Amino acid sequence: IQGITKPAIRRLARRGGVKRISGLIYEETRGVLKVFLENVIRDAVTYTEHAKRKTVTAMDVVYALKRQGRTLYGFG
Amino acid sequence: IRRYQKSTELLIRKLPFQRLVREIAQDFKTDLRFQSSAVMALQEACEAYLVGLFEDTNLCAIHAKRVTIMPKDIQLARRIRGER
Amino acid sequence: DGEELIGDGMERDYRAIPELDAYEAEGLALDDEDVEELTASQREAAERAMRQRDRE
Amino acid sequence: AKVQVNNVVVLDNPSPFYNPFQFEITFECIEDLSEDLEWKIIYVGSAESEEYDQVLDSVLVGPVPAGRHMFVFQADAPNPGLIPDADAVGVTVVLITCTYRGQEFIRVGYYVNNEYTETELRENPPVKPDFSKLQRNILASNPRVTRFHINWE
Repeated sequence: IQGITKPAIRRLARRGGVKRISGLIYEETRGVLKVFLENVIRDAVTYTEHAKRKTVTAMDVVYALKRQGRTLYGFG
Repeated sequence: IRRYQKSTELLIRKLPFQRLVREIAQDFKTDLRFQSSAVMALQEACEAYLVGLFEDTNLCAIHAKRVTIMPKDIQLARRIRGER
Repeated sequence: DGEELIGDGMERDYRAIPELDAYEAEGLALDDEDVEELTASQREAAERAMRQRDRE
Repeated sequence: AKVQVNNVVVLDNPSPFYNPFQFEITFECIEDLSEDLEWKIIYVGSAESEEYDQVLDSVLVGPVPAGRHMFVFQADAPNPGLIPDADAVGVTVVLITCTYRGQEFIRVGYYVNNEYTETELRENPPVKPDFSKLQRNILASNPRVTRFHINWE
């Protein structure tokens, strides 16, 4: 999964509020995002097939993201 | 009053991300096109998902009175969100 | 201890690279044509087919 | 989403470690419910394995009238014997999960800070954790509310 880089991981962590990272964070973050992307894509692509299309829409992804589960910090 | 200067933010680079999407999507279904807004939605998802994951890792560290975050704090962040 | 994430070189990570900072044309849609959104029936037909794998 | 949790309130917090968990759950129902809602309270003993998670209680609710309902969930404290020493003192999680037809639609998680309330014990904690001097502090205003889109039939 060479798409995501060490600089990228750092950028994400800094917006997260992080101050220091273990060396093992880079290998770990990659594994996590590999799973996350494989899952959302797999579903979005199935959605595209079931609509009899070969062009993936934002709504295909929007629907696949509702399936994976979205989190919020607090209630509504 | 204080005025803010505006600027796009940089988490993950776009072109590498698009190539990553193509890689994975190829294994599920060959000869398959993406709308730009779809790939972007996929990126926005990943980026906010990982940023939130790190926010948990940050909060775990501050209360546990640590400086360095560990893969275990990511594992916890993943757990509280449902995945095994 | 681990890797420090703030200091001399913070700006090194946030340099603009216009050659990577934009999406490639290839792999994307050809035109801006209208494209059908899934009907509620196809949405369900999909979600059932997806629950299939989950089981194995 | 046919059932939607509006709120969860943490009742005795902070508290002694051994104190039973007290939550006040407010959920909303768009129509009457054919099946039962199952609420689980789960204490994650260790981030390393699911083996160490302790289901502290499980409650079955039904039949459910339409509208805003409110109840108080109270589970006993986890067994300190099953908690890996490394994780005992410091940050861990409690989960409140609800399932419909055995499908989880909502997970409300809380980060839990276990810490000794004495300076001397903080300066030098014991090799084996002393649970009777531990304070349990659920980080209540920082919940991780995750919603999943499931089949409602």
